[PDB]
Amino acid sequence: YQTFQRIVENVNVIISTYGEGESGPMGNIMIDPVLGTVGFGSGLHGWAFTLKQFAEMYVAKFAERAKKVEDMMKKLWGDRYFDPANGKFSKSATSPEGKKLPRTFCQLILDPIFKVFDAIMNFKKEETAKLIEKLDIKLDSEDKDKEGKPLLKAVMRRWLP
Amino acid sequence: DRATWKSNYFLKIIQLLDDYPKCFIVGADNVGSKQMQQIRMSLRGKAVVLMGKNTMMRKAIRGHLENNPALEKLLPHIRGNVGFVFTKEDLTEIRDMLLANKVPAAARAGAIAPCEVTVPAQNTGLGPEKTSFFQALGITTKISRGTIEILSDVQLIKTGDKVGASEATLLNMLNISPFSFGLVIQQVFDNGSIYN
Amino acid sequence: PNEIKVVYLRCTGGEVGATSALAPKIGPLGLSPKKVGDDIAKATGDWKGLRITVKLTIQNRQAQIEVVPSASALIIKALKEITFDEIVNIARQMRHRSLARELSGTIKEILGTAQSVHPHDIIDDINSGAVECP
Amino acid sequence: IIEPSLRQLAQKYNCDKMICRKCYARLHPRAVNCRKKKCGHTNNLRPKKKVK
Amino acid sequence: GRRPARCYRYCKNKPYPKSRFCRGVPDAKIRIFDLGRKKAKVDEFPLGGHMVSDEYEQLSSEALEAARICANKYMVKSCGRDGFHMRVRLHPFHVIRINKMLQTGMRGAFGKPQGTVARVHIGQVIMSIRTKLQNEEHVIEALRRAKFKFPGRQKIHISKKWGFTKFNADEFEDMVAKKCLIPDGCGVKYVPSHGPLDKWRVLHS
Amino acid sequence: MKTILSNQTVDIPENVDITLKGRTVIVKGPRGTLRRDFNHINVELSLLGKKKKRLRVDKWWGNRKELATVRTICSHVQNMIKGVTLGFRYKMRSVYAHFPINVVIQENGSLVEIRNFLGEKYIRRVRMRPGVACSVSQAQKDELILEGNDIELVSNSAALIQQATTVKNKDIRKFLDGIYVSEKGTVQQA
RNA sequence: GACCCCAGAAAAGGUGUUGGUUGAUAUAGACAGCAGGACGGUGGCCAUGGAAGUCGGAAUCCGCUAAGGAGUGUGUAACA
Ligand SMILES: [Mg+2]
Ligand SMILES: [Mg+2]
Ligand SMILES: [Mg+2]
Ligand SMILES: [Zn+2]
Repeated sequence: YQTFQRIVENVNVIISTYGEGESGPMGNIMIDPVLGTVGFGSGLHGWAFTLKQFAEMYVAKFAERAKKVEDMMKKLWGDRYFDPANGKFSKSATSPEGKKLPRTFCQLILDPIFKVFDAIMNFKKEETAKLIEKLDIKLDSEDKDKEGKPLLKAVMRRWLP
Repeated sequence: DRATWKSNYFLKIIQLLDDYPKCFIVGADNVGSKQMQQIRMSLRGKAVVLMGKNTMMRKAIRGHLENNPALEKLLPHIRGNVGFVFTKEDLTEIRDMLLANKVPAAARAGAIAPCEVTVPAQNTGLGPEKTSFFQALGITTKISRGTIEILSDVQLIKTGDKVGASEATLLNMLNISPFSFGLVIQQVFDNGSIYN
Repeated sequence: PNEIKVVYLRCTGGEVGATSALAPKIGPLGLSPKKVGDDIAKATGDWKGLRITVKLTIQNRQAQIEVVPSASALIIKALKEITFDEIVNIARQMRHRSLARELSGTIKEILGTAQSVHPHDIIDDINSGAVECP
Repeated sequence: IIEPSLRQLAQKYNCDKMICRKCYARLHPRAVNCRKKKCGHTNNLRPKKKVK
Repeated sequence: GRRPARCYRYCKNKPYPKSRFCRGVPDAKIRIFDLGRKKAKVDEFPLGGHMVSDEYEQLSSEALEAARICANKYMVKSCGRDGFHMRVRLHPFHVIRINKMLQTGMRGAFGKPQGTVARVHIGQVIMSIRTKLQNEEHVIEALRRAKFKFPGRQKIHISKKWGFTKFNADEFEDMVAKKCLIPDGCGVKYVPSHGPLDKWRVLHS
Repeated sequence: MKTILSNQTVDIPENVDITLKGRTVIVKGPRGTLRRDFNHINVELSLLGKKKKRLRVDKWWGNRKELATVRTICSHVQNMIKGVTLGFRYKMRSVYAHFPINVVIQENGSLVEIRNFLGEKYIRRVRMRPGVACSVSQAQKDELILEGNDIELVSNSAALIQQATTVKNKDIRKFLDGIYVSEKGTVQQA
């Protein structure tokens, strides 16, 4: 997340110094992950995701829907913290107990990605199967048999195309 | 020239003791020369401050022991980075002006930070090119009003630990008031008396 | 905050210069002066130092007001066209006047020494008008 | 992307050193004489050059 | 184009000066023998340092030129162009010969003049530098550096004389005061107490 | 020049007992026991008092070379005392530009595997000297801890790891990857 | 390393050790270490595209001082 933050900041300061001001004819031009103007993923394996996609499936977990996903993208990214145990968000880096909280970006976007990345690349068969069922990712023949990095490629292709 | 310089110090210390009956022994902290120049200009009207080798002072006082007794009380007190200041004005005013004129010392790298500093969330006013220092400390920042804007409060350095070069130069660019200190009175000598 | 942070200095002198100096590049500090501001900056700066003229400015958001600190080489070369003990004596009053002194005699000693750029013997045997300055 | 703190540590063992002008031996940064017999323990030393 | 100096290092022949018998000698490599402020007065430069030789050997005129330049460069760098006066006290008066082999063999073996060297005896002075009293370390360093252009072993001495004169420095000042010495350029003239009294009258007046 | 007598004394803490078998020093403390024989040096080791517990190293008629072996022994014994009271702990930081260095601590800390040093498939298996235990910090991301009673053993093991991660055929001023000894400390910090 | 002729070595080096010469500092607190300060006129003058102590030519002073060179090196385009 820090590395993603550095790239976002470096791009933003480039367009701020050389480009026009916020009151220019173009308007505000800076990139914001909360705004959905910057995405992630890898083109070699054919999978990419945006903050919009995760907020779509987490509002689904929870016009009207358009407002819901738009306001939720704010809590998806940034220096906001989420306790897994409490189940509620928090603006405080330390919980009342004293437990260190993970930031919401890593806790519910990067966390499923790291779980599936570790599961396939470490050949944990039952972990991969349960994750696919829970995340309703659909696979087909000639793809369900494979294991390893090609299986990793196929999963995120069908999860975050 | 070292012989004449030492002798000139001896006649300097001996005539100042004869001239002034009341003195403060004061310990110089990690205070710059500019801080000392400020002190001397501040006190130029009424007081005169002198510093030097502690072993030099003890020898000169011991030589003057016979002519001026009761000065032996200062002998077991010239220890550490301390010096003299010669005064004729009232103690409480001299002490009060001394504890009031403290320069805002900047953050010097590699030193102990006795004052805990925290940076609030405000627009720094620095252009969007000094962000290299902010990213060096990992401080997430955004550019608002065409200038660097810190998102939230950050604690930078705690008490009793070494400061780094990156932390020091971030404080120098932010121009916030770091740990600052001046000379502090060890003891007081009033015509043969010792107090705090 | 004086409506602006414009206490930044300048090191131009002699000819007008205007854009040929570092004024256009240092102009975006306030962003108001530009060509008119630095031209009327040199308007009052042509005299009171034709040397490098280390100066300072205060911006009226459209115009500028210039203050010229008394640099030693500046005032010595500007007052020049020998001893001229009278003119140096009368000039040690309006300067920055601190010089970590204790007596105003010391200031004229220091600038009588800085004007050596020999005029050191006057400081060497100085015995006249020592406390005339303050 | 080494942090500045770790760049200092690795340079303590790789870059901050003295070099004999006669036998290129890698000596500690405070050396005044080379430690090696083949050069006769000469005092002709130069700093190891940097990459800057 | 020249043989190594090891082939002419030792005084093996009788002195062979350039004369009406030895004709066709090329000019010596060294032509200048005094440098620095040669016109300095005697009392200006009281300190005189020498490069004394330890070996009875031959110094080539090429070595004298190289060592004179070497000492001059360091003395200029440390004392300024007008802070010193040097004097090479060896002149290359001995002609060395070469028997060129491309009548072949040793038939008619007598050689032709190749160059000039100066024969130096043990204890003889090769180079002298006079300067102010504070420049002693620069004189010692300059003479030490010039030692590397010479074959044998040389020692660096700091003479007890005043400058280039033959009178001891601790007695030079009051000797001049009592009029036994009168300066003339870089040296002094010794005035004995015998002669016409008219010269004694020219002094003291 | 043969100096008549060069002597140096080391003070032993109360919780330590030093026993001498000739020039063999046996130092026993809370952390265990250390043994080291100085038979390669001709010195007179003796124990002086009861409540102060001094150990005196004498050297009679020594020249310059073997006068330098008096402080050497005294410092070795002081390291032995330090080891059996506080122990030696060498922290090592692994530094890398692109490829993270993966360290796996095998049985009892005796074996250390460096996998991805400069991203190469070779696996460096470094064995610690006996009595030295290696560990991976939970307080830092890339940090080893080498703990043991003997400074000679611990620092030698640390040097084995450091010289294991040595770059070849490249510019070492540019390629700074490897594991280096960061700080030399103790345990119990007392 | 090891004995006239004689059967192999030089200049130049060495913080290896031994002896000697000369000089200097020191309980008015040497030296070496660790720990502070290292200022103001002043970014001194002339140099130029920038030379602020540190590319260069010259100057080489002053007050404050316990001390601080208009500068021993590193470093910046110059600063820092
Ligand atoms: Mg012959
Ligand atoms: Mg030690
Ligand atoms: Mg290569
Ligand atoms: Zn070597």
